[PDB]
Amino acid sequence: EYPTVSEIPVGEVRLYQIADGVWSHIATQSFDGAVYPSNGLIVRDGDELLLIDTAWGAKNTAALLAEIEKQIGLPVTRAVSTHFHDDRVGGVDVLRAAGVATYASPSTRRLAEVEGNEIPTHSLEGLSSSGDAVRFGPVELFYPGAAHSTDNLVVYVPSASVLYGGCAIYELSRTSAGNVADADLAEWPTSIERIQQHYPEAQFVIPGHGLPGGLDLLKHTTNVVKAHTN
Ligand SMILES: CC(=O)SC[C@@H](CCCCc1ccccc1)P(=O)(O)O
Ligand SMILES: [Zn+2]
Ligand SMILES: [Zn+2]
Repeated sequence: EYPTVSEIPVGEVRLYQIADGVWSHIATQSFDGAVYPSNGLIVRDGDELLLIDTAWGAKNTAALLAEIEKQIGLPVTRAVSTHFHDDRVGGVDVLRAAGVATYASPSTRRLAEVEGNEIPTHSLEGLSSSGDAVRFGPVELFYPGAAHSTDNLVVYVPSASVLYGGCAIYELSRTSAGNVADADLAEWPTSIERIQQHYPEAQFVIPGHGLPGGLDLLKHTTNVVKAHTN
């Protein structure tokens, strides 16, 4: 029932309802000769929608906006990118062209600029130290410390007990670290520990790629990272 990579041609986007007023969005994109699925989040914010992460590329993000208009019909008014790589900020220009106010931490904005990626317009203050959390409409943003990247944020929806880990959290079936180019393998288990401490009550955990699960994904990810380290 959760859509898989084989079911979503590149350029199409699926919406999956996780709880009332909470959806994931699922897209697919080419990376180094293979196509991968990728998740983001959509959260009802009163009469508006809060978007967490692009759909990995301009074309996919446009399809996401279209699918949202068709299936939900509320405007996306704000978007947060959880780190600076293309699967998270690629498409920010499309969001801005459609009237969406784009946000990310100062760190993410700077790293995106250096990388030559699209740059979210607005900075999110209050997230510069490991353990920092801030409220952002219907969600809490949390910086757990360096993991998949040094800037990676996670997102909690308190009304639904949904934890979106982004690329810091792996799906259960995944045994192999992916692109760990900007990763901090030594810090990553500690950062997961911070997430586990801060959100002990999470009922649903959404990884950056693949199938949703529960808090068991946190331990699974730590095991995989440590294996790539041992
Ligand atoms: C999310 C990651 O692991 S890094 C993001 C890169 C894409 C990563 C896809 C890696 C992957 C490998 C195996 C299964 C799922 C995803 P990009 O810099 O092109 O946005
Ligand atoms: Zn990344
Ligand atoms: Zn990713």
